[PDB]
Amino acid sequence: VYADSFVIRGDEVRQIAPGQTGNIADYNYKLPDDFTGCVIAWNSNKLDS
Amino acid sequence: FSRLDPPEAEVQIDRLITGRLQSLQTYVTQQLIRAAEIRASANLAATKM
Repeated sequence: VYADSFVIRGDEVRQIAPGQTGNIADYNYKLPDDFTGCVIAWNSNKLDS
Repeated sequence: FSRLDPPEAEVQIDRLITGRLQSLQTYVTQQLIRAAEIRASANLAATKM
């Protein structure tokens, strides 16, 4: 098991999923097409902003 | 391959590939039946000759 962790803006949470275009999914963090795992996302407005 | 995203790109190109495999299978089956007919006719020429 591995665990990648980071924080992104809400509108970009769609780009994380496998095979998508844009700034985040092509210049910052790209998941392999053949992914096998999960993804998690919970609003952290008070903690992180 | 280009427009559709990776999760369902396959849910489409497997459709195409199995369709073309079915077309090849139909052609091959037709040829096996026709060749059997010809061989039936070919053995009526060896006997006549």
